[PDB]
Amino acid sequence: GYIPEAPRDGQAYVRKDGEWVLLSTFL
Amino acid sequence: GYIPEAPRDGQAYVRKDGEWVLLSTFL
Amino acid sequence: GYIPEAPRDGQAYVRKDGEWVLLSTFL
Repeated sequence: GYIPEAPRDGQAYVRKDGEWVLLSTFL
Repeated sequence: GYIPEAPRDGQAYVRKDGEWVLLSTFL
Repeated sequence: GYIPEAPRDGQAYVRKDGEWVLLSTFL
């Protein structure tokens, strides 16, 4: 399987539950 | 040249060495 | 609408702005 691209808002995302979550949420 | 989808267990993954690595492992 | 694969040099990347950023940059 392959994931879909993450938003381009200059924010970092992590790949969780098929979605892009802000890395900062893990910070 | 895209990456494959990460697990959907509610965990966050980072993209390293062609694999999904638990973000929490980096925290 | 998927993202392209990150480097396979054992470094973890975060998805931000259509690019792979090192997770350690967030650590």
